[PDB]
Amino acid sequence: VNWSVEDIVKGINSNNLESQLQATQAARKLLSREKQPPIDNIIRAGLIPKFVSFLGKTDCSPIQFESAWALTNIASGTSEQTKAVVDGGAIPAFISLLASPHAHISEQAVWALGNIAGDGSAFRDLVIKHGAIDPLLALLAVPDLSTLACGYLRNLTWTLSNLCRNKNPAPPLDAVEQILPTLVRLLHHNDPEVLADSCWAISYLTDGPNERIEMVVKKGVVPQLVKLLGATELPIVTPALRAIGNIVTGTDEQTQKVIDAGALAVFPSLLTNPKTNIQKEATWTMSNITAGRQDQIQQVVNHGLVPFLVGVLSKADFKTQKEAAWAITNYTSGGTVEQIVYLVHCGIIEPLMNLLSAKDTKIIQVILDAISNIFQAAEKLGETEKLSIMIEECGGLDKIEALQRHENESVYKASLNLIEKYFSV
Ligand SMILES: CNCc1cccc(-c2cccnc2)c1
Repeated sequence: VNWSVEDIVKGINSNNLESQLQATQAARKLLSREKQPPIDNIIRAGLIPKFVSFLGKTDCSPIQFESAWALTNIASGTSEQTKAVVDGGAIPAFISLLASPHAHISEQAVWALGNIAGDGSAFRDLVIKHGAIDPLLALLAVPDLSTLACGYLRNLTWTLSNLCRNKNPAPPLDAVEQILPTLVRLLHHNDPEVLADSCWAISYLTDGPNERIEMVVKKGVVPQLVKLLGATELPIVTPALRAIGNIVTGTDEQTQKVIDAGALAVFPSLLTNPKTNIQKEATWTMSNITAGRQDQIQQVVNHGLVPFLVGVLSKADFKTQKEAAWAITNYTSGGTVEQIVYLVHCGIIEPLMNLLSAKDTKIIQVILDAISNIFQAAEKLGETEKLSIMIEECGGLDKIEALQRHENESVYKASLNLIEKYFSV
């Protein structure tokens, strides 16, 4: 404990496997240090090539383990540092070690690959090209997952989620297809961490174009996502909500699967969740669902979710309120006249008008857009007057006319539009 770099270098350069082993172990402990671990000094000393060569000493499993751990400590730092480990030839060496008869050594290799793949798209794809996926999946090829050591199972799930991570580009379609069945199995495993990381992996794969959303949804995971959406553990709910949120940016049939799985019955509690980001992401998800078909809007109505949207619009973090505004504009643009009537009876007008005094230019356009849609529904019933009166009684015109002095063009036109058509002669 507490060796200098000079001494580690000296032991590692000796012609003595045991001396090298003690020095490597000393290096790992130094790199394990919590405050200010001298990763850059270790790299500057030229130790990484030597650590990588110790990975192949199949005759001396303890120096395999120490250098794996030392190297993983470097690889779990910055991108330059991870680059240094990769530049040392570590990826093939680590993939070879997945096959090691020592679980401790196999596990380090899993964690190493996880940190390398997790650093970015190019390294993720490099790990895949070196053929990491097959021996990783082979480590989970048992009849029942419960028979694997918990920490072992957690490390493998974490590493697979990293192979699913990042965009531009997203992972190769072939690799996603190869990984997905094991992922679906992990998503049914009873361990909070395995579930959380499985959820993350799904949320990564669903974060893109509808074809990738489809690859996931064809595998029947949506009912399991909805169940996880109801969990007590925030670290499961958070990625499950993200995945559900991604899926409803897809086609109407993809969205409908989310509704069919019973997802909307969880949203009264999500739209009032004490954690700001859950509530934000729930309202975003709602805005994509109110942008769907009229029968899908009708299910939002039937689950009693409209009062909850009115509530979030009335009081919430501003970014959440911005999402609720979108949910409303999407609802009003695609909704039937009866569905828009119902929205106004729930009390949408007053908190809609109040958000017109926000100095965020975009929410103003969104709200004015929704007001226009509601008037068009009112035009079909001849309640245009009652609507104008109602808007005027909560202070709507004060906010709408003051928006004519607004130094943004798109706002002013649509602002003046309204004052003219529904508040004149
Ligand atoms: C014309 N499409 C409108 C639409 C559909 C679906 C979602 C959103 C959205 C835009 C910005 C923030 N949140 C949600 C907007």
